[PDB]
Amino acid sequence: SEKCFEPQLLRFFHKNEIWYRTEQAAVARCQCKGPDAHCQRLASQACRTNPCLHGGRCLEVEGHRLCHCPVGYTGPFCDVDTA
Repeated sequence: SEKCFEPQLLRFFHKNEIWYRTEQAAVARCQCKGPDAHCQRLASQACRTNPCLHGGRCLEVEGHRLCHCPVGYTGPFCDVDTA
């Protein structure tokens, strides 16, 4: 019943929970086994409009827009300062 830690989200997930993890290109969908996650890399597309701040790359999967943030920023839109 160990949980899985996702550093991109600073969040622990329970067994069977599912979340997205970004790379520069592209996105992966992860499910917690505990403590390890099993992830599947998905083909994503670029968002037409980019809501990501500070150089974030916007990746679209399930029509849903994710931001791959640069160092110094995090959050849904690279809007949370890490410093």
